[PDB]
Amino acid sequence: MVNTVNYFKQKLKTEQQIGMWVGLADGYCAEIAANVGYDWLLIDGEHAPNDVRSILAQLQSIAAYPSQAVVRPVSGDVPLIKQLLDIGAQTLLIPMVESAEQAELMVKATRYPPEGIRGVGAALARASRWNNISDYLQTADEQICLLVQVESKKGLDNLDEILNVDGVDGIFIGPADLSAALGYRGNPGHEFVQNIIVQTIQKIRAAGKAAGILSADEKLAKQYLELGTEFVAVGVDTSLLMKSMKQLLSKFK
Amino acid sequence: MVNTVNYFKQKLKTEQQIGMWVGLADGYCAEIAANVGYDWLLIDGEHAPNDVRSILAQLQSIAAYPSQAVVRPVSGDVPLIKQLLDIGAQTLLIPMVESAEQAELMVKATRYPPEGIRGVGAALARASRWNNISDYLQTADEQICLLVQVESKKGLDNLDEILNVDGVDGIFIGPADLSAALGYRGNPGHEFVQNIIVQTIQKIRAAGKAAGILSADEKLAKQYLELGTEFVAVGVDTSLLMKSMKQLLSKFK
Amino acid sequence: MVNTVNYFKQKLKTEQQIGMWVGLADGYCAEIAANVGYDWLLIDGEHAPNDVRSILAQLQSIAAYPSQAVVRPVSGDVPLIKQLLDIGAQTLLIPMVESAEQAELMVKATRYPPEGIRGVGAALARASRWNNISDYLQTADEQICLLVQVESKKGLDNLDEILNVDGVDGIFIGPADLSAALGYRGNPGHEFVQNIIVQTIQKIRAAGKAAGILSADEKLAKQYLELGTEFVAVGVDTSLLMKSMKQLLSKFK
Amino acid sequence: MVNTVNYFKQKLKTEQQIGMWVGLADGYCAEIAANVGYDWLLIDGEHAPNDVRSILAQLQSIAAYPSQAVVRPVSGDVPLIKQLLDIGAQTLLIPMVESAEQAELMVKATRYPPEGIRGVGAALARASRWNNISDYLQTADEQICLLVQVESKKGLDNLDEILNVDGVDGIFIGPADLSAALGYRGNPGHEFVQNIIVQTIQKIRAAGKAAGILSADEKLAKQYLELGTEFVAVGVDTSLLMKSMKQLLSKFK
Amino acid sequence: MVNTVNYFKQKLKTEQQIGMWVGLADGYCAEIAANVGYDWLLIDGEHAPNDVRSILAQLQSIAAYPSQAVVRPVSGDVPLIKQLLDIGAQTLLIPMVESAEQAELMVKATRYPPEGIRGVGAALARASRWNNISDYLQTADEQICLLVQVESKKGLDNLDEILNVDGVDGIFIGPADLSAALGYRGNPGHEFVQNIIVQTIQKIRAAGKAAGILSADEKLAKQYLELGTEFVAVGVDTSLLMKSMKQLLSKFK
Amino acid sequence: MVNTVNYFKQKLKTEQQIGMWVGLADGYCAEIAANVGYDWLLIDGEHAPNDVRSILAQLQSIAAYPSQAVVRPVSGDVPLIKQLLDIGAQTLLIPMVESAEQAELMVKATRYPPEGIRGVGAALARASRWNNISDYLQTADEQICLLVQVESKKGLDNLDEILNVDGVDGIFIGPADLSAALGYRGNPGHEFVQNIIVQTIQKIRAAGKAAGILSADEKLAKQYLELGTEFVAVGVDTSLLMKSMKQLLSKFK
Ligand SMILES: [Ca+2]
Ligand SMILES: [Ca+2]
Ligand SMILES: [Co+2]
Ligand SMILES: [Co+2]
Ligand SMILES: [Co+2]
Ligand SMILES: [Co+2]
Ligand SMILES: [Co+2]
Ligand SMILES: [Co+2]
Repeated sequence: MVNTVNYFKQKLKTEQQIGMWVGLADGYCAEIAANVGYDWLLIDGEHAPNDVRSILAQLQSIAAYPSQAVVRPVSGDVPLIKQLLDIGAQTLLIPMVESAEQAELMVKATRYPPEGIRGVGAALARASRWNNISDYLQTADEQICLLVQVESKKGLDNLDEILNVDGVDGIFIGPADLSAALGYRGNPGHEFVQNIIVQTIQKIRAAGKAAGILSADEKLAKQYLELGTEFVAVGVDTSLLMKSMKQLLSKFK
Repeated sequence: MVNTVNYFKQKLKTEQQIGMWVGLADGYCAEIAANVGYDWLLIDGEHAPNDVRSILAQLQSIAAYPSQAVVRPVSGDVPLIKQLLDIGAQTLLIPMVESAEQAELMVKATRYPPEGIRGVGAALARASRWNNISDYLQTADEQICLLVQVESKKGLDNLDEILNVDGVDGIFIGPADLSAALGYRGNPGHEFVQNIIVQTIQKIRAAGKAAGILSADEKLAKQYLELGTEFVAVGVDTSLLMKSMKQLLSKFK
Repeated sequence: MVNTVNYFKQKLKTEQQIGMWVGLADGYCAEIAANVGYDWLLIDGEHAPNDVRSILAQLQSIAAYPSQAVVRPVSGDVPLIKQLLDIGAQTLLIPMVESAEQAELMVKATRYPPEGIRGVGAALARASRWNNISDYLQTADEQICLLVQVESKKGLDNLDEILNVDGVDGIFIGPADLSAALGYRGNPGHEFVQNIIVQTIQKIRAAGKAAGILSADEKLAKQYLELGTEFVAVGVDTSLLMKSMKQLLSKFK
Repeated sequence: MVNTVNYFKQKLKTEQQIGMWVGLADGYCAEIAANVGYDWLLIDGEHAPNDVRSILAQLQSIAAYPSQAVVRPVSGDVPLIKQLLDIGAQTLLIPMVESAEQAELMVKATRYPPEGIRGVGAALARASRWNNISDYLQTADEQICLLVQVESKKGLDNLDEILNVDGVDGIFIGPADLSAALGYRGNPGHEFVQNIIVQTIQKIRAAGKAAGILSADEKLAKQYLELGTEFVAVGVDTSLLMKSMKQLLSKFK
Repeated sequence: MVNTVNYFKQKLKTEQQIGMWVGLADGYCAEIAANVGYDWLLIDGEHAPNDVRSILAQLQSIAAYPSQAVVRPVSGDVPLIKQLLDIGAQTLLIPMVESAEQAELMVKATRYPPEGIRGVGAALARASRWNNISDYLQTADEQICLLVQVESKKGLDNLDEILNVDGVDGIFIGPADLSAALGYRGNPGHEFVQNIIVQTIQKIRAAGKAAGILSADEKLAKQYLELGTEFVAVGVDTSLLMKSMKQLLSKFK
Repeated sequence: MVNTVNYFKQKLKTEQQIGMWVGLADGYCAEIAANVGYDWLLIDGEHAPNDVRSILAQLQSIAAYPSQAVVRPVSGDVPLIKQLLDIGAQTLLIPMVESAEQAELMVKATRYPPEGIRGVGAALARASRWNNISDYLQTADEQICLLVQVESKKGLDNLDEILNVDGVDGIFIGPADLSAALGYRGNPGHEFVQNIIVQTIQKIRAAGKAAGILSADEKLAKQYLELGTEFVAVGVDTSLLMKSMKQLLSKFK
């Protein structure tokens, strides 16, 4: 076998990718999302009740479909990153990155020694298909994509430094965490927040990195797409399930 | 503790109850559905990948919420009915009931001896709260509700006989199974099928039993409500998840 | 490896075995029970939320301990009996056996062809340890023990006939199901029920079969032991958990 | 989406398909098997500790790979067949089929009314991808493959009648169950058994049906392939795991 | 919906709350405990085999009952605290807190920015009921209760400083960990240990914080209640299961 | 009950122990491995998709068999070590140990206060059998075995210092991680790497500690055994499953 191509990583330089947040934490729910035709599915290890085993189940579900899997771990924990890479997550979104030093550690966490600190266990990994991908240890990093979240004042305070870290492919803006950090908790739509978000996207693209964001607001998501944002998540499965069931009940109260 | 009141059973004679089909087969997904405010939630053991243990998890999720749980077993299997009653399902929807003889057996499957054939195991059952409901064996049947599905030609051929079975509280019409049985598979909206459905509802109500149905077609569900149908399911969680995710993506293709 | 010796089966002719009912339906809870030192543990597939996979987990937990496992399936279903024997259950307790014909079918369900109708799949079975027990197909029935429950009027009406079925090792009396069948539901302690139970135990032992019963009443269990009853369960894990927690709270209300 | 093509069904008339038995009962173990390149993988619901939910997990694992999934239910149970078809199993292997009457019932169990008795629940089914395959109810049977097992004397006594049932695509010979049925339990390699197996394969192919078999004996599997047998399973995952680990330990004792 | 009121938090100033330790690590076992009527149930993530997903199941089980859930994470890990708050745990018990600096970090871990460092993900959280609690981000901290454990010499060495940390609602004394720290491992009943425990309880209450403790010794628990200790756990589900089963067997040996 | 004897620990000074790596992450797969007769089974928490609960299931499976269980956590995390010891893992293999300071912390993580920092929770632990091992808190450390991995340049740079840490029973060499650290990633068989491995084994044994290693290369494993290496793992379950299934298919292509 040849390594699974990371089409998400390739498309960061070629097109705008439309994303769905997957927080239903379940292989069956992930499969339903995988049938829709999103460019990418974010399997949320930070804000949905997921662990390594439930994330594997959702990777296996999604693998039969063209949608690309991106995994968010609960934090930039180097041993957890090792685990998520070995179950075969090729794209990682690290929350709350706040310095070039932390971003560089996340780069190393995704690369084998001697260049990085990724633990070597290819015989056991779905990532190498249990060594059925015969050159995995030589080729693996070619198909690994590292994304970091800037979603705090310290992140924005270190934005230019993070954007100069080789091996950070993309910076993703978290409007919920960022708006809270700016004293506008629950109000990311405020002009003060939006102006910082737009300027941040412009600086990310000016440094030649992919910019990303999540907004369930269609008008905001379209504006971010108009600015050239490379990876835009446009909704959340738990939110769409709850809203569609409420909207239906309201037709009958 | 006193037995859990079956408000679904009580409301069959007092109001029209709006239902959501739950086929996401998961305690977390059942909890999301429970937050919406449907009168009843159908935990589908027939057409979703559920077993006794997954149905228990969804009963436990839903129990904290006013929505009433109704469980559909895969078939009118007497030992499976015993299991679903012991985990505390108070309302059952039996598929593909086709004779008064079978409807009578389903009544007995829901009642303790000497009147019925429900197996006795109160010490172990969530239904008795492990005997914390101290008079459970004397009071249990008062809060059990039996619904049967008429959804085949043989069902319709035995409708008057099923409607004279004491202890059948409601007859639910299955438009997918019935339209297929009538040679209109995938086309329940056909006049031939709808005239049979309307007449069946009228006959159910004329015999003093509750009529029920599922339609994801808003206009059909409203017409069934105008005919006085007591329990109408208006949607399915898997369908609402898939449709809402497709509708969202099409705003961005 | 040699087949696991069924010490429960051997002890039916040599001693009185003290049993605990296991309905907490979980490998961790079965392990706690296994540490106590009961002669036997009944893994309840009829009245606890168990399936083949949860029964297997509890067999694996209990296997490290001297307590012998007995499995009760939800009904005398021949394919389920096949499944439970292949995961390695050596003793089965069949509920609600009501004729010699049914008891004979249960004997056959436990024996390989050409004598029986047990399906042959030793390569896949924990029962053969995946053929690591090299003569399993020749020796298996030697360590299989069949118990049937008499717990209905039809059972008592067929008692002498069931007691003449070769390969039924034991008849277990179900006081909850039997007292209900006799119109004394929730009142097995009634003299009318107890006289029938005592005569039934005497008839079982006079036919040279093992007699069994469950009573959480200490005085009743001791009387059954004084009558020579070979296998007596004296309590239920759910009941002991709930009672011990209620008794503790009442010291502080 | 268009229905998933059943390449196993198509290849019954075009090539000889090499099969692996999957009894490790686990989505992760199924995925390892799926990477090898077998024509087909038999997910064993009869002799491995599987239920509908574990079979779904293994279908989802295997779906990303060219290996075709075949599911064996525990018995020819019509409601269980309904469940396995709805989770999207396109090929079923029914154990212990013994008459044309039972084989015809298995055909109907796989077809929608009005021709068959398959329960209609497409909105909820992975089989229709939750109605994302828009014509599923019209096209489904085109990609459904029914295989039946002849593995008893009554089966052989009804072989010519089973082979005249339209909609039986293949007859699979079970050498373990059949050798036991013939009084050669654990000795399928005996000439008396092999001569019956060869004659049975010849009669299956002469009636224009696909013949199938499992043998972990390489010489027997090659002989069956030389006779023109269309689907040959050549090993079992539990057996290969145990034997490879024993063979390795013996190099070091 | 309005936020779930934290009655445990309210009752810290109004009454003495009787608690049960829940380490059976299972939704079914947590439900049995919830039926007893304890003021609070401690879901033990530190010393029972629990993870985020098993804690969620137990929160769902307990939610239908008046008993208030308190969750103990394995350590004061800020990302894990984030996960446990998002699945809807409103009261946390942090083990082995040893400084005001650590206690202050635990306060921040429980509060949204800009005041705290709790990660913002309300759309995905059971805590907000997937935003069905419409003002969750504004009101959440009102119903969050932080308890810290003092159970080491360094803890006692920093007791006055921890007791001056605003947002620590309660200090829980761990007699097993503390007695071990004092060189009296397995001997918390020693006078040297008890005098330190009594003085610690008096100092906690003098600083206007709630004092808590666990003792399975009835005499010790009653003395702690007489001292005015606000939250006293009086037993452990694993201990009561094992003891009740041992005590029963000993009546029959 | 007396504490479970750690025969692995005892045999470090009396014989050479042959090991199998268990990364199939499942109680059923661990049981198959346990039937083979390996001296020890490595339950891999670092490079297989295991968590505390899956590791418990595999401990419970293996417990009925003479094979000794050794657990590798994902990292030298003190709270995770506490969890794995409480579920009853008596031998731990800590990855990527790089200093005497870290090795000393791992020793303390395995010992109760006042000597160590292992959290005290015997009532809840399978390790004490829920206090059914009555003197557990006094005797536990006698049967705990700590192994550390040297598999980086910093490890080798601190080898003499790690080898002088009392309570480190064994140093295990990780050829995959070490060969990558040395710039020979995927090529541990290189002379440069092997000369370092041989010298490291000699130094470990000269300091009176047990040396260990994994090699799936039979000739390398036999050479390590000839050098006197005390604990040698000779294969991996995922690798043996994949290779045996590939080797079988290639006989038929
Ligand atoms: Ca299951
Ligand atoms: Ca888990
Ligand atoms: Co964020
Ligand atoms: Co229907
Ligand atoms: Co009974
Ligand atoms: Co067979
Ligand atoms: Co403590
Ligand atoms: Co390593």
